[PDB]
Amino acid sequence: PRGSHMLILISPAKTLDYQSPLTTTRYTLPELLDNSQQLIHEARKLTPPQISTLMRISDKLAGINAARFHDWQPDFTPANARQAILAFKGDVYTGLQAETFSEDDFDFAQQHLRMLSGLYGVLRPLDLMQPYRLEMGIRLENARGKDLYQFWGDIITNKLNEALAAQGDNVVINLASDEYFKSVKPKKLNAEIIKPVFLDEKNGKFKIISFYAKKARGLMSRFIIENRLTKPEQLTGFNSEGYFFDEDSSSNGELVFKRYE
Ligand SMILES: [Cl-]
Ligand SMILES: [Cl-]
Repeated sequence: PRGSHMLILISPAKTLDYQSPLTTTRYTLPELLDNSQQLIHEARKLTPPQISTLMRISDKLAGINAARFHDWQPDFTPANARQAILAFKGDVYTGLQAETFSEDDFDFAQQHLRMLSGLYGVLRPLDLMQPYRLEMGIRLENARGKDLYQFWGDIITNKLNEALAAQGDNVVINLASDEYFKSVKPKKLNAEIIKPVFLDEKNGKFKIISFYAKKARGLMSRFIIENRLTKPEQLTGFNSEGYFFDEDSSSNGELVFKRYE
């Protein structure tokens, strides 16, 4: 893989959509399914009551997810799976708004965007995925350890490095939640890390407000893709929905964007 000099990382989503019209029919296949299969083997051992307490979800949703683990099999097709960038729904994906992407937009995203995933490890935008719930921070015991950080080890970082240029200045734009970015090993990552941070106002102070911040990470992802950005300095132009760059508040690889109420 050639890789590129700019890679965006975002979180996955809990809500999945396999019924809306496909915005593109082009797809690829996830590259870490041998690992995924091992996790499915463990996940299948859980009863629905165990899923409900472990994942803190309703009995009904635990049942649905028990069935998903039972039903999962690695021969992915459009009849049984959907591209990750289309399947995921939630605040990040509302900001990203992939349903308005052109085929060229999808090609740029396929080169420059990756979703982290408890089950799949690393997803490309066009990678088909079968439905699941397995959040990265879940304490699922496995052959390699007591949780998914121990399971994935350096694998996720190594896969991201494959998508980065072998030499030259690379940047990884961390637009993922800490739960997911914890699966990446910065000392082993072949890139500078830049973390755009979105702060909203409250009582004269600026703070991370989760529902706003998730949508903002999506808006920024879309900004980068739509404008085909190549360099870190270009990210400071982001101003969607009232955010503005704050240079003085930005250090240590954070790029801070503030927004008034
Ligand atoms: Cl659905
Ligand atoms: Cl997020």
